[PDB]
Amino acid sequence: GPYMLVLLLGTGIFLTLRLGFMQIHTLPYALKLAFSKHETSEGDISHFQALMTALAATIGTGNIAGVATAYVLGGPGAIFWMWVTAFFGMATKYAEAVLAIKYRTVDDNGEMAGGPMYFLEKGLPLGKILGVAFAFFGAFAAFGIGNMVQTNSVADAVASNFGVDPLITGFVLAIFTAAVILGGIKSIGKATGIIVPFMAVFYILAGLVILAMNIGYIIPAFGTIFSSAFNFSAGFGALIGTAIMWGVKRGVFSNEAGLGSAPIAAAAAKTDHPGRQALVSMTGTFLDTIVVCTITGLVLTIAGLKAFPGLTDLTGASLTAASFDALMPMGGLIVTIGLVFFAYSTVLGWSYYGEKCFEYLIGTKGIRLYRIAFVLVAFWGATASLPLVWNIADTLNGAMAIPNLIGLLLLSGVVVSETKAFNEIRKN
Amino acid sequence: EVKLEESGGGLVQPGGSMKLSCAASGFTSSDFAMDWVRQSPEAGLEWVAEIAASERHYAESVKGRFTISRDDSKSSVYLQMNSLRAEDSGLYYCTRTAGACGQWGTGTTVTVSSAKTTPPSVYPLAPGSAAAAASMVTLGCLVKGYFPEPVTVTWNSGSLSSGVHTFPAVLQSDLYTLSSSVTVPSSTWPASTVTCNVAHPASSTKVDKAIVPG
Amino acid sequence: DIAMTQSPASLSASVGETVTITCRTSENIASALAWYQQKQGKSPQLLVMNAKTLAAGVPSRFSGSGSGTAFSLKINSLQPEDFGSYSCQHAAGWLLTFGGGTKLEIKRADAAPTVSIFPPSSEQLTSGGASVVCFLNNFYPKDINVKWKIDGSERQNGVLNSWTDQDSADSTYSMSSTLTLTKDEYERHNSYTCEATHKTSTSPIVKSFNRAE
Repeated sequence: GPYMLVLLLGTGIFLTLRLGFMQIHTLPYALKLAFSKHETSEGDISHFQALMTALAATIGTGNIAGVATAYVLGGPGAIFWMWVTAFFGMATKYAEAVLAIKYRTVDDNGEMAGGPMYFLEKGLPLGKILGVAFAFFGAFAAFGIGNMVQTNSVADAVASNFGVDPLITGFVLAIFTAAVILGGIKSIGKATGIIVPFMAVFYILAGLVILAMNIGYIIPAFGTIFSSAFNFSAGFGALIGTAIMWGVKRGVFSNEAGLGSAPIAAAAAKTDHPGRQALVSMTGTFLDTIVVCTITGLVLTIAGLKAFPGLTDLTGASLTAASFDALMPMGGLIVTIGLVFFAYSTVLGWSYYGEKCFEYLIGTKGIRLYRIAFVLVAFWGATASLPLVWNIADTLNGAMAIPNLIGLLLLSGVVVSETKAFNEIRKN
Repeated sequence: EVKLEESGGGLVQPGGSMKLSCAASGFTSSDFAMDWVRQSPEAGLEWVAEIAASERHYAESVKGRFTISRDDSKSSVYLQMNSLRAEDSGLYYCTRTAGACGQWGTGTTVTVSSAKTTPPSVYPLAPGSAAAAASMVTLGCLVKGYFPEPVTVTWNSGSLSSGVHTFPAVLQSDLYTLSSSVTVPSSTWPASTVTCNVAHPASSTKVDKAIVPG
Repeated sequence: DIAMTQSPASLSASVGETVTITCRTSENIASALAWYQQKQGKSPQLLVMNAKTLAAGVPSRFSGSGSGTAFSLKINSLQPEDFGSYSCQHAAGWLLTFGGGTKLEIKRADAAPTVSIFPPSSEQLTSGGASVVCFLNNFYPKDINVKWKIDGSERQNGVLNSWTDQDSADSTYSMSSTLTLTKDEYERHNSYTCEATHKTSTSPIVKSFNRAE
């Protein structure tokens, strides 16, 4: 059950201790390298194009609506525990990308295939059993968080606000999905490279616009978040179920910490060493949770700090859009616009995430099947009725989570050695 | 403020069908997800259906026999029922959902029974000849043999509102029976006329009985 | 399915006291439990949301607490306006379930019934039937026994009893006991009697009439 979350967060605590709080010092260099200009050494696409591919998958409706779901049920204090999910989760994502160095390219051009299902093959053979298990789960799990959750949320959210959108929104999402992922990951890095920054800057500015117009409410909005999350007034640590569980559960969903489905893209990077790309991948959490998610959470609390009528019982994506429309002139149109690119980005990314993990099982023979399936399920997901899809999504993600976490625990000795190699190169 | 008015209730035979409606106002039907909650004649309170603007969820008890729909253009929610059972009898309530059911509706009533609509017979209740002639007299009206609910009973066209008791109907084999009691000073009766005003909307019957002593 | 059992199923509170109502559930449900109050001819009224959080416009006397496997709705200084049924609901999932309900009634000083008995109408007899009606009005408490004696011999079955909701004004109950017979069976006997046994008196209240008048 939910014990996996204590396991997932536990690795974050563990690796941070074993890696000695690496994330705080390496972050600026990693950030500069991630967006640095000019490198071609055995890879499918750039370091930057790898990050934007991963961020495309990492940024999704969980950033828009998944936070709202946590804000309502877990209270505003869930944001702080979403932060804890990312900060300690940085160490997890780094270990994921480092161990992605034990990757072998596949036939049918370089394409390259790296991921936790491969680590386990290079573990201490049982690993062959864990890796094929990981691929079995992830091949399915991509349809949940990566396809159906994102494609349904936009379809319905567009129907509420613009309403001339039955399946039409599903059709356009499928066509634009096939066009990009037709040209494999090389096409993705092109599309995800242009889309993601335009997407993130569009949003983030509107949030900083909202913060600008309501400067005074900023620090109290932080206050209610910190006052909550540590509000033991009710129950002996019974906020575990209220704020902490929803913060962690929805936090892992947005930034994708201990899931083992984040490096799938880092492997395609043109990287000299694991540490070169693994530092760029560690920024996956930071941009999602501490930046994008925090922007969403700040508006939500600010709406709650204000009065505003009728938003008290709003489901999720509609709440945030209403929270934006309340504070900004066209904030409602902004959020629903962002939701389209936020979800579409995540469709393309997790397609590759599922492709390479699928091909582990069947080889490149069925790669054509996975893509056409992903396109069709994207269409069906917008039309079908998936009210509790998030619930079945989180279960698949947890199923994916169990094996990879075991590897990161066991292979901590490998990375800490491999880290002491790269940081030695970092003095030259 | 916010408005939710349900409509469309009625009497329908088992296996039959009908669709309910809930005209909504005072807010944005499109942004909020809506529910149908039903209360049986015994204060059951049972959840029936969910909808947001695209996808829907149903209770296992009615899965496949109910269809919840929405029309954000007309700001109304529907609930279509087919292959109805006796257990589907209840007050069907309209509401908006998220974690708690905050804004509820008026309620509309469904009765699922093979019984046949039959108008009431209204008989006057006047005390026996050897009454004790106490300071106050108590008179009555008996409304028996009617289906389906409801009946509305007033005394002297609403002039007599104090000291009246209309008892809840009791159902015995396909028919309802109801009685109502009024108390007035013995000075008034029979000197001043006391009349019983009974109305059964389903049968389009309105009848007045004057209470006369024996 | 989550089964929520409320206790006590019904209670009567002497006005101005404090009372505590419990909603108990099959499995842990975190803080996702909500409370309603419903009155005759009305939809449920939300009192407390998310176990403890307070809904606006509901008086401060209402407070709820608990999480998981223990929930309580607490009313401090009851008032006659609190008469009604109290229901609990949980938000675990989307198939939100409810409790069986708790009926809140009011205590008053005991008062004896005002018994009245009516013979069958002349119209009903010509229609082939005869109903004998006994009215027991404005009495407290609800616990009452009505016995029908026909010609001195008790009649067990054939009686329809109906009770009113507690009176809003004076907190008194009322009931009507109707004994229904065919005309031929009614005309077979002479004396119909209505015996009301209540805690107010050791000796019952007897009202009767004879058909031979």
